[PDB]
Amino acid sequence: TAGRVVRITGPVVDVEFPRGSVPELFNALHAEITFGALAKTLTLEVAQHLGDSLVRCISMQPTDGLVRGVEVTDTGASISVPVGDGVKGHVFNALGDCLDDPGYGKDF
Amino acid sequence: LTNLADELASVAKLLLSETALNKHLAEPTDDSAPKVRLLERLLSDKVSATTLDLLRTAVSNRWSTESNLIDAVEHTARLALLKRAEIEVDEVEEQLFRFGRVLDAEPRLSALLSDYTTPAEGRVALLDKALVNQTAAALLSQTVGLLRGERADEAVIDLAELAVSRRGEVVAHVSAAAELSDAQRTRLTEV
Amino acid sequence: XXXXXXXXXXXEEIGTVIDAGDGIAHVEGLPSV
Amino acid sequence: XXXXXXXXXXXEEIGTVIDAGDGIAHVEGLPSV
Repeated sequence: TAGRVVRITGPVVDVEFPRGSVPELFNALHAEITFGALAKTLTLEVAQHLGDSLVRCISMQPTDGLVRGVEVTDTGASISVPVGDGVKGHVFNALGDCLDDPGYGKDF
Repeated sequence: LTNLADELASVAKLLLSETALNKHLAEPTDDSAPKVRLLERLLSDKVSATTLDLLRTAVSNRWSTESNLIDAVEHTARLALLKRAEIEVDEVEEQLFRFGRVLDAEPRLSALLSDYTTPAEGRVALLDKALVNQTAAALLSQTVGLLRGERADEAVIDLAELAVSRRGEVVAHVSAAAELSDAQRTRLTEV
Repeated sequence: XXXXXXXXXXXEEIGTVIDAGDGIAHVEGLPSV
Repeated sequence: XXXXXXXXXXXEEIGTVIDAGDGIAHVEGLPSV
């Protein structure tokens, strides 16, 4: 199952879910964006509940290139980052992707 | 006419039952093909052909407010039932208006007329037991069933005004110390 | 027949949460508290 | 049956100016924007 998008304005996005499908606070949501020159993967963190199966949330990527009606998938989990001894001597972003190597830090 | 009115009452009750359908059907759209497809896919074989076509025409037509569309069905049912009763108009209208006046006279009954989250048909049974023209009683029961948090005195006043407006005559309230003569009353009507 | 109709008409608590957020929630359904 | 309704609702081009003025405007439909 999944929800849809109703309004877009700035970085805040409100989404809709069917009955018995709203998740809890501090959860990770994924959305797919497509275009000829701007294709990415939006990651969103649930902010608050508006009722009527509507939840308002924030995204950590620019919202340019978006279109209404796109379904949004849910991982049912909060934000997480790998940890370990190999983290030392490496550079990571907010999502924890190794800036030094694209494929680094995806197994711990 | 009676079967069509019953079908319209059923469709109004089911549409009022759920808020999601009412919210979505009111979206201001130039197109209606998905709307008519949804109507066909959702219990379209439980209604007569003429009533279904009227409903489809209503759905196709744009409406400023959803509650306007909802009340349009009730108004259409009321006018259709009134025309069926007409098809004796003066006697029926006088009976209905005097019934409304006599029920408005009692303030205890007006207090008990408040129906919110009350049983759907128990209140109707109580009201009809408390109280005739078959058409008048049927219209009264229809009004009782369709109300939601509204003044029943205003409802019956509006219904009587609509009924008298169906004909070309215009209502007028006359206050006098005592009843006027029949010749006097006819001369007054002529004036 | 009005008072009679009235007498004829005359003849376990829990609520539901509708919305929440920021440490404040809305709940409805309690008659008298 | 509600899911089916939603799915059915989910399924060149011309727009229409709903309201315009003061350098701003509103347009209906055209969900491919």
